[PDB]
Amino acid sequence: SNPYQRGPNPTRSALTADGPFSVATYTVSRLSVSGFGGGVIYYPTGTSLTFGGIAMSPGYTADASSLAWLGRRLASHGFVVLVINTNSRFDGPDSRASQLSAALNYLRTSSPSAVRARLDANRLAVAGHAMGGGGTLRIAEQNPSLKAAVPLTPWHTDKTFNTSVPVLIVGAEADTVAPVSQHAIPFYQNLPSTTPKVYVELCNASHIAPNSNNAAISVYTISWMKLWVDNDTRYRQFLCNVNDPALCDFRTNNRHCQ
Ligand SMILES: [Ca+2]
Repeated sequence: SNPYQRGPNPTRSALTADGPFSVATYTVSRLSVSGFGGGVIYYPTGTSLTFGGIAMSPGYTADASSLAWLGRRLASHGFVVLVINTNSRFDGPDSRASQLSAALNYLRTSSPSAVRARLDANRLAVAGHAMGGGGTLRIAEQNPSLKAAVPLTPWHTDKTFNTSVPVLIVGAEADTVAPVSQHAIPFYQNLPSTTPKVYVELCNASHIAPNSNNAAISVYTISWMKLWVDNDTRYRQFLCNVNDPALCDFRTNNRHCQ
């Protein structure tokens, strides 16, 4: 009955590996686009179906390769994922938000036929690492049509975002670049009490946890994107009544479980 529902009923262990879809990549050259530095699109193959879109920003001095594992992971569970490069390696979080805005518009309007055919441009979300997570929160405030936002070990000088876009923030306990007490947790706490929000804190994790295969980041990011981009209530099970020994903190207003 849910026309956006993709793939078989999920199990926890299936969400810690690549999923039911084959994946192709498309390189968006820097010279071919304005408003962002290009990037890599991960999109499903072996399918005639359409999927939601995710634009994802790396952090300060990083490029799209720093989130390649998660682009491919997400695409393999049924998403079109554009991991950007930034115009400059030194772009701040609000510049990253602007480049996510350009990436979303690029996905909708000028992505190649191969990607457009797999994309439902009505269902878009954002995610990002560190300053890219900051950009994720800013664009969530500016664009109320986004289905979800997943800031990963996010960094921003702005601690206050006004959005109703559902937010799941991943903090890293041992993060020395974007300490959770100064970044992730203030972001979580200052989001509106009426916006569905989750904070998960990875035990023992560093700022670079998001840059390689991470079972917790995989489960929470797939689950949040499924729940909100696809309206796939089958993923509530991983986001609700959570007892996860990989986590050393969890905070929610439990507006996503019913
Ligand atoms: Ca603010």
